[PDB]
Amino acid sequence: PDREKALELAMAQIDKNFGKGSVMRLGEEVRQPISVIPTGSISLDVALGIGGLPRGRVIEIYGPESSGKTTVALHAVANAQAAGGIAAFIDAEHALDPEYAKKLGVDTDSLLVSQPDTGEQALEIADMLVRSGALDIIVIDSVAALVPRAEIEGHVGLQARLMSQALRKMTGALNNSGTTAIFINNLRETGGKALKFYASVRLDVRRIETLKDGTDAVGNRTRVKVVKNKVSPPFKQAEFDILYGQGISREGSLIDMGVEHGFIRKSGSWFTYEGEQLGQGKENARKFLLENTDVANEIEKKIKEKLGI
Ligand SMILES: Nc1ncnc2c1ncn2[C@H]1C[C@H](O)[C@@H](COP(=O)(O)OP(=O)(O)OP(=O)(O)O)O1
Repeated sequence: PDREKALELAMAQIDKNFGKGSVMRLGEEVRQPISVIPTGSISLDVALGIGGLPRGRVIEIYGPESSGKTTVALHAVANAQAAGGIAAFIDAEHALDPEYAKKLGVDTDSLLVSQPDTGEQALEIADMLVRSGALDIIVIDSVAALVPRAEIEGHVGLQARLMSQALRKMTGALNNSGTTAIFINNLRETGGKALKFYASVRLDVRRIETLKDGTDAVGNRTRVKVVKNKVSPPFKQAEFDILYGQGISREGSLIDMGVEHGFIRKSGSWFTYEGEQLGQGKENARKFLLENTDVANEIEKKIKEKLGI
């Protein structure tokens, strides 16, 4: 009684019992469900397997201070908006900057922003906003800031239940609503034990290295390791460039990928897309595509095919 056919026989018994991707073969490039939201990072998009954050899924983006977490999230908001979506930001950090947001594609003016007082009020006005079935994406700034009713008033219990409760009720909510929920986490190098088991995707955003280009510093090179993923196979990672005051670099992203995929070449550190050269050094080819969007288009259109959709 053949293993191969005796494995899938039962391995299939599992999905049917515990969900879609409860058991995946790290090798499979399967792709049966989409309605995903581009993260504006072609590299991270593919690393996700479904070319973006699955909608209707609770997502967690954790990492140290100044890693790129929120930038990605706002980048998520930018797209879900630019496609006729309604985005809500449950600010509890009071740090969000419109000026930087708007410069990334966020229709600030028409962005719902609620500034809770208690961790409970936050998780409510959020779970409640989700139920209205109007939102497409909702991101919550600072899982840390979500402090309970008391504490704010006066070991003795924990907030980590405040998360299990609202998450229990809210996880099933956005499930049949199609509203993807981003939760932003932080520095340790609590309630994070409940979210770690609900998120259908959990990204680990660490700032791999500092971008310079001969002046002071512009942005940073960020690396993201999708450690949990129930839509596609996990453990894949991606890198990209985040320029100070401009966001993620689509242009420079097309290059990193362009070459890693053999569409552009590198003789003497001189990037060139078949026949016509771009320039020496990366920060210069980035400045090349930054002007001619046609040449960058076909390059974006060539990589779009080379991989899953
Ligand atoms: N308001 C802004 N104006 C200009 N550049 C900014 C602004 N906010 C952030 N940046 C740039 C410089 C930061 O080094 C870079 C990455 O920061 P961010 O992507 O905000 O990190 P982060 O999201 O991991 O930190 P946090 O824990 O607060 O979410 O974005």
